[PDB]
Amino acid sequence: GIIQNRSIFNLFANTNIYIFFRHWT
Amino acid sequence: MVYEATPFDPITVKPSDKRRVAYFYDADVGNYAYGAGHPMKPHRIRMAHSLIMNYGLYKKMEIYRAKPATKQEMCQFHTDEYIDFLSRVTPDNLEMFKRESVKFNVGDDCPVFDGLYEYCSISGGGSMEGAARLNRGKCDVAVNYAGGLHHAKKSEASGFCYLNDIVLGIIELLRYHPRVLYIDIDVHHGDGVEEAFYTTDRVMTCSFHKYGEFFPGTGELRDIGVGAGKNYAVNVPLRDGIDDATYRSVFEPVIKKIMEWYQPSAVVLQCGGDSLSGDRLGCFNLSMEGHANCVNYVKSFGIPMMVVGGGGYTMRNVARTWCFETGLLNNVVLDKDLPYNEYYEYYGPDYKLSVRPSNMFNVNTPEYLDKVMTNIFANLENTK
Amino acid sequence: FNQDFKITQIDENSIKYDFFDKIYKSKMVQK
Amino acid sequence: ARTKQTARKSTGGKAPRKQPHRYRPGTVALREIRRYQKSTELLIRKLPFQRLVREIAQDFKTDLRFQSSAVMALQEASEAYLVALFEDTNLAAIHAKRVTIMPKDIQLARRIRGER
Amino acid sequence: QAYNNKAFKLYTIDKVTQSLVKHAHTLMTDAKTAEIMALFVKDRNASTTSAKDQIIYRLQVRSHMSNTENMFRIEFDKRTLHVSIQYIALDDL
Amino acid sequence: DNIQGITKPAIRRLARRGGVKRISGLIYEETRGVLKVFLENVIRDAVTYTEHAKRKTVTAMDVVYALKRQGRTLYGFGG
Amino acid sequence: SLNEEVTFFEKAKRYIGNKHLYTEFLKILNLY
Amino acid sequence: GQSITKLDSYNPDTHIDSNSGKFLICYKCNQTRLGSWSHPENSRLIMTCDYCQTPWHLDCVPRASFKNLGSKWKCPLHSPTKVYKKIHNYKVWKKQRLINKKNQLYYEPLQKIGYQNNGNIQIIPTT
Ligand SMILES: [Zn+2]
Ligand SMILES: [Zn+2]
Ligand SMILES: [Zn+2]
Repeated sequence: GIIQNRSIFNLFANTNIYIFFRHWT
Repeated sequence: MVYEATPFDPITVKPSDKRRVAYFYDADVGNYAYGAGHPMKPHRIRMAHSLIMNYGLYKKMEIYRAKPATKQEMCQFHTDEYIDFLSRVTPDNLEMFKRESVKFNVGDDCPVFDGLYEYCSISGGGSMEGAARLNRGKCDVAVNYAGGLHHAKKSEASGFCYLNDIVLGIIELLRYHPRVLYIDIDVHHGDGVEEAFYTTDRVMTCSFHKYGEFFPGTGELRDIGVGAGKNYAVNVPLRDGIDDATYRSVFEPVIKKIMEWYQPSAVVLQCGGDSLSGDRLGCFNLSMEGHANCVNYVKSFGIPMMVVGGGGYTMRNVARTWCFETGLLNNVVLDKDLPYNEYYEYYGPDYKLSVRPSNMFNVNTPEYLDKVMTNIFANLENTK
Repeated sequence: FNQDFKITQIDENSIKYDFFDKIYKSKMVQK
Repeated sequence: ARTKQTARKSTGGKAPRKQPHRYRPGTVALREIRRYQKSTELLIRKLPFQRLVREIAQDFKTDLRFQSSAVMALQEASEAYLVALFEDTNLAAIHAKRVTIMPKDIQLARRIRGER
Repeated sequence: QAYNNKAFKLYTIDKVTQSLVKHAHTLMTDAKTAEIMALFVKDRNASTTSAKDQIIYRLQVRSHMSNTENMFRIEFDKRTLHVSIQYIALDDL
Repeated sequence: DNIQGITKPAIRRLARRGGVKRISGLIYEETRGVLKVFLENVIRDAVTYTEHAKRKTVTAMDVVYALKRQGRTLYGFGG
Repeated sequence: SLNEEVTFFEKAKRYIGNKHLYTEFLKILNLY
Repeated sequence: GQSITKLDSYNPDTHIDSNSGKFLICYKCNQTRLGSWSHPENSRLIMTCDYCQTPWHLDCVPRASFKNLGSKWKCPLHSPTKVYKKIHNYKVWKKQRLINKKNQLYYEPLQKIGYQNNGNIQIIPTT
C-alpha cells in the first residue's frame, strides 16, 4: 500500500494553523 | 427545475419590431406638488420629458396632450361620491370635509394640494387616450408617464394615488380587446388594479413586487383571484435587493408563460421607477438596464401595449430610466451621455444616463424563486 | 355549564386504530 | 357646541401607509447623608451635565467647544452652588418647625441671599 | 468610485493582513503549536509515503496538543491547488 | 430636555450632601430652573471672556474667571 | 406488505423527532 | 446594517440557538445553511416558529418576510384551529378556546375506538 510520487498532501492542524490558513484564504 | 440562473444579457432592440409610438404629456403635470416633505413628485415627469426632447426622440414619435378627464369619466371605476370629494376638496376647505377625509383616506399619506383634481384629470385622460389610440390602431405603443396611480381604489386614495387611471385605461382597452394583460414592475404591489380586476378573466393582473411587511401588504402568492378570475391574478413576491440578472430570470419566464398561455390582445405595463436601486421607498437593486429589460422584453411580443409610468421617488433615476425605456420603444439605444437639459444639475456626478446599482445583498435565493415560479406556472395551466 | 367544553383525553393507539378504521371504511365504500 | 380635535390625524391607519427587613423612613436617608457628606466625588452624572452646558451655551455663541476641564469646572461650581443653597434651604425649613424642604423654602432663601 | 462599490471587501485589507500577521506570530511562538508545523514540514519534505505513515503522523500530531482541542485536515493537491479542509474535531479519538 | 437630564435622584444626592432629609416633590423641578439660570450666568460671562480672546473654544481658565467676576471664586482649576 | 403497514406509525414518530410535532401529527390524524 | 427585517446584512447569529449553542436545523431540508462570510449568498435565511420553536428555512416554507410584527407566525406542522370542509354547502369546525383550570374538565373516554370527539382532544402517554 505504498503511495509513491504522491500528489495529495495532508496538513493536520489545531485551531491556530486553521485560523491562520482561513485568514490567508 | 423552473428557475434558471442566467447572467444579464445586454439590451438589444429588434429592428423587425418597429412600433408607432404615441407620447402623452401635458406640460402642466409637473407644476403640481404633493407637499413640502412629500416623496411623490410630479416634477419627475417633466425632467423625464425634458430628456425625451433633448435626446431628439420626438422625431420618431408623436407627442399628444390628452384631454383631461371630466367627473363622470372618472366614475367608470370610482364611485360618484369619491370623485365628487376629489373634485371639490382643497387645502383651504379641508376642515369642511373631515368625515370624507377619513372615509376616502385623503389628508394623511395622500395630502390635499390645490391642483389635485387637475393632476388626476391629466393622469386619467392620458391613460384613457393612450388606450383609445391603441384601440383605433393609430399607434402600437402608447406612452403616458402622467399616470401610473395603481394603488388608488374604488372609494379611497392610498399609496400617493388618488385616481386609478390604469383601471380606466384597461376599461377603455376592454371595449376593443377581449384579453388585457397588466404587468406591474413597481416594487409595490398593484393592489388597486388587481383588486379592480380580481373577479374577471378578461384582465390578467401580474405584479412583480416586494412582499414583506411592505406597502400595501397585499400580494401573497396565494392571491390568484376568485370567481371567474381564478388563476387570473399572478403575484410574484420578491425579497430585498434583487439585481438585474435575478429580476430578468424571474420576469422573462413568468411573462413568457403568461404570453403563450393567457394570450392577451393588449398589454398595460406599469413602469414604476421605485423598483430602481437607490430609491427613497423602494428596496430593490435594479439598474436602469434591469428596469428597461422588462419593457424591451414585453416589446418583443408585438402585442399593442400601453407603457404607463408609475412610482419612482428619486426624480433623477426614474427620469433617466423612463427616457431609456421610451428610447427603447423606438428601437434605438440611447447613448450613455446625457444631453444638455434644463435639469442637468440633477444627474451628478457623472451626468450619464446610467443608474448604478447598489452593492447590497441579493437575498432572493434561487430555491425561493424556483418555488415561487413553480407555483405560478402551476396556477397558469388553467388559463388556456 | 363546564361539561360542554370537555376535552377528550385520547391516546396514540386509539388515534391509530381510528385512522386505520376510517381510511379502510372510505377506501372500500368508494371501491 | 364646542368641539376639539385630538386624533390630530386627517386619516386613520397612518401606520399602514407608504409614507423582609425594612428600615423606617429616614434612617437610610441619614445614612446616606453621612455617605454623601464624607464623600467628595461629583454627584451629577457628568455627561448629562456636559450636555446641559452645550444646549445652554449654544445661545450665547454657536460652535463653542469646551475644554474638558471647563465642563468639570462648571460641574464643581454648580454642585458647590447647589449644596450651599441646599444647606440654606434646610435651614429655611428647620425654621418653620419642619423637616421637608419645599419650593417656597428656596424662593425665600434666595431672596435673603439677595440672589434675586 | 473605481469599482462601482464592488471592492467593498477590500476596505479592511490592513486589518485582515494585521490579523494574519498576528496569527502567524502566535503560530510560531506557542507551545504545542510549532511542533505541529514541524511535523507538517517532515511530512511535506519526505514524499513517497504510504497510509500507515499518515495515521502515525495523525496520532503524533494529536499527542502534541490537548485531548479537547480540534483537528483540521487541510488537504492540498498539487494539481489544481485545491485545498479541502475537513472537520475531525474529537473524531479520531 | 437636556435640562431634564439633571435627574431627580441627582437632585436628591445634592440635597443629601446638603443635609436635607425630606425633599418635596416640587423641589426637583425648581432646582432645575434655578440651576439653569445660574449656569446661564456663568457660561454667559465665560463666553464674553472667550470672544474677547478671539478664542472659539472656551477654557476652564475662562470658567473660573467668570466665577471670579460673579463673586464665587473656584480654586483647583487654574489661576 | 404487512410489516410496513404495522411499522408505519412508530417509524413516522422516529422521523418526526420532537414529541410536540408528533402530538400535532396525531392531532391531524385524529381530525381527519 | 442591522435591521429587524434581517435582510440587509449577513447575520449568522440566527442559525445558532441562544440557550443551547447548537445549530438550528431546518425541519424540511434537515440542514442549516449558515454560509461562510466569504460566500454569504450560500446562507439561507432561517426563522423559528412562534409556538413550538421549530426552525424553518425561508425557502422550505415559501415566505419572503420574517414576520416581525402583527400576528405570531405559525409553522406548517401545527394542527389548525379552524378548517372548512365541503358537504358535497359546507361545514366549519373551530377548536374550543383554552379554559382556566378551575372551569376546564379533562375527561378520559371509556370507548377507545370510534369515540366521536369534537376534534378537541388531548394526547396521553401510551403505557
Ligand atoms: Zn410603487
Ligand atoms: Zn430548510
Ligand atoms: Zn412551529
